[PDB]
Amino acid sequence: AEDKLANSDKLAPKLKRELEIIAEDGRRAKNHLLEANLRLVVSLAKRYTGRGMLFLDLIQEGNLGLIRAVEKFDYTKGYKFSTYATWWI
DNA sequence: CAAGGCACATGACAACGGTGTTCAGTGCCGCGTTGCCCGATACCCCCTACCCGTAGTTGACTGGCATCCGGGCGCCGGGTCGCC
Repeated sequence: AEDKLANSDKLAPKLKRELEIIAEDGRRAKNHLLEANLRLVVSLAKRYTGRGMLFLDLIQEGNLGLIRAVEKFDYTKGYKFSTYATWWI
């Protein structure tokens, strides 16, 4: 939807708003996924705590890795998101 | 006995002696004042070796940490909920 909106060719206004709405719903689902995986990322932050970096800082950096991973994740892989994410985390 | 005539020496007279200056010229023989000559030195090039940053890696793997009491001591000062 956002790809089609990004193109310069003219689209109908109602169709453009529908595409924007679908992209917004995708954004909402993205944040749903991130909040779901917050627990995994804090677990992996535990896994590297106590090495001179504050635990919440490690959590935040892992969260950066998490947003990267979701930005690079899709169902085309026949695996759960948990297995794929942990590498990027 | 006085006056006039000859010896030696004498007031100056220059010119040599010997030696000290003079402006004069030209060198004599030590410092320099500069053209080379090289020699080294900064400064472009090419090559590759290695430091450092970026980007993947798919069974599954979904909430942690150990705190903290034997100050001690008092006050300020505010909050905080009972009180009637």
